[PDB]
Amino acid sequence: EVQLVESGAEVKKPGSSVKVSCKASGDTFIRYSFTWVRQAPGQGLEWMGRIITILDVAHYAPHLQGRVTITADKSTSTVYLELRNLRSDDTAVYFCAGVYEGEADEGEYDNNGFLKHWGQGTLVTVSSASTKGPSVFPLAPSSKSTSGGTAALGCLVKDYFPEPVTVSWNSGALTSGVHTFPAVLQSSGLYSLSSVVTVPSSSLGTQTYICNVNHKPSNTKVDKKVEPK
Amino acid sequence: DIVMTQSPATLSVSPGERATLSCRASESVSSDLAWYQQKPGQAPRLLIYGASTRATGVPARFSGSGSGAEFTLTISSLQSEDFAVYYCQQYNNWPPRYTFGQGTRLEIKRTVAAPSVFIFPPSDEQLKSGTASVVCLLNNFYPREAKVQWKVDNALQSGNSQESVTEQDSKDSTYSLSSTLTLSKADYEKHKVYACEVTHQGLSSPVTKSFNRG
Repeated sequence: EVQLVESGAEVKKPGSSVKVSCKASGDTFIRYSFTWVRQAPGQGLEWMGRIITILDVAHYAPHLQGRVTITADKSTSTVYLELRNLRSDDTAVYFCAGVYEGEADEGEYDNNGFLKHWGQGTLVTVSSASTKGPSVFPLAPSSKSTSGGTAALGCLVKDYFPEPVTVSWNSGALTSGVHTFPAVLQSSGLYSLSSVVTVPSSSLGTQTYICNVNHKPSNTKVDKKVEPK
Repeated sequence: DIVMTQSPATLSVSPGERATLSCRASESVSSDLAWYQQKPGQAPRLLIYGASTRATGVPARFSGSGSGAEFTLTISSLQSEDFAVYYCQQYNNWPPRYTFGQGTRLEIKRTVAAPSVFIFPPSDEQLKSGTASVVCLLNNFYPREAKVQWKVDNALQSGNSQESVTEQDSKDSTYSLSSTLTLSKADYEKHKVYACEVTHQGLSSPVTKSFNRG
């Protein structure tokens, strides 16, 4: 019963090359055939290829032949996936996936296409943009729109890169009744999401609202006071 | 060259009920067909393989049926945790040229809930930046189908703006749209009224919520 570990998410620029690692542990390495399955944001699984490890042979996906390679280091027990000539569309979460094959070290081999063990997934952003912390802008609580019960307000993390971004309200307390939207890619090449929390108006002016946005990539942690302005 | 089409692009159904998914294949893939389940932000999950055999440690409610070019992952009394996108994988040809289905979202169908539109103007600080961002939230609603329109000075202009629905929630099990008209500084100042028209299914009638610069 193996556990697959992957290399870190990498931000590569167009026309470049990226190599993602995948540590295989918990069982006999050569008894597994590993497959890389990529998935672009919003998109769905796309078979990238599979390496019949023990044999050290790997077959690939038509639309990738030439620009992709799958190799395995039996010594360190790792599998690698290399894509060269990166395009923007290559931007996706590259999954490492494996399946048991049988006493392959003994000649037995099921050569299974499905994937029983999956990796945590490694995200690769292939874009011409540059790493840059975000900028949080408070969303004035609808004081002249909603009343009587509760009012909704929030933040607007705009122009950040590469990804991803975490969000919490009031240092991490008011995480309830909040709808943090998936980021969105702007024409510039940057992303921008939004976080909101519909809370009672009678609490505007005592509980200084502050969304806590973090962006490890840029190593820029931001806090913004959402005063009922 | 094999195409795997999962007809039900989206399937809204309620917990306890029986959900059915159908994967359609180009040529015959015999029985080399597997089914996966993916939670937003998670590695897929091998449910069924070889068409009709569940993976070690998987709820018996998931039924794997089919053979040839017609497979079916039918589920008895669907479960709260059973919400996810489902994928079928074809792995019968050789050389290896495996293909995936395009998917199927097994969303929870509930009561048609109307959206409470909150229009947020562009913070002056953000305007001092060089641009303006008007956020028109659409809280808690269901059928993710919610057409929104950005009317600037009653101008149906439809362009510089970008939506973003949220996943199905936990408790409420609703969606929340988020349309954002990002204008300039010199053009934001060039327009007076900024309206956001939400035309939802659960909305008795169109609901325009706007504001005038100030």
